Amino acid sequence: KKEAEEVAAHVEQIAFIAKEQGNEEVAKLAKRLAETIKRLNEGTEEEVKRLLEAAEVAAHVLQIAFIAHEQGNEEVAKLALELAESILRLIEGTEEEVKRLLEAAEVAAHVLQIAFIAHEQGNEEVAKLALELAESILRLIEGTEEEVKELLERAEEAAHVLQHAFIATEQGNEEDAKEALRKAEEILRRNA
Amino acid sequence: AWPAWPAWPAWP
Repeated sequence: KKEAEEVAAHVEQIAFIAKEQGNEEVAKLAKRLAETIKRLNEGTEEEVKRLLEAAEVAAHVLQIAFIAHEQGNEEVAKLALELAESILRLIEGTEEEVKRLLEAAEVAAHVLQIAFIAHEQGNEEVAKLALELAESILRLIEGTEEEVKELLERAEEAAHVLQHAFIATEQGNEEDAKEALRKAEEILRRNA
Repeated sequence: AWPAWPAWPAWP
């Protein structure tokens, strides 16, 4: 139960920094997340820890939204705000679907960070693919398909291929990066 | 397993 205290302290520090910078959306979301961590301090131990991991993911998403808003592009910022809202909405206790949607949400947060880093480095094709994939994962998590498990597995595979392309671009190997981008685009487009 | 994700940003 001591991890919850650390997570709440970090979330409140994020809220303080957001209030200092003037990001009211991130401040409101951090306050909501702190209240959610408060109201979930006691309960079943097997689920409290998973909800704390979800709260850690949400705090990282808030950090990503904050740095995206501070350092320019608002696409990543708005997508991360929506992702944090989705995480806070699903935390409210639909376990059989939340245990599956939380992995997809964390993958979406990773893809958002990928898009932000790639845009800050001029690799705008990876950033476009990452934004498209993050939109796909967000619409799948918020959607009521209930066939979402297979589509989310497909999207996570595409996200890992995109991560491979990102690492290739960071290392300087464009020949494999373009092929990985093509493969990820094919995997994502196979969802229609 | 999969290649590791980029690390989370620095805590504000």
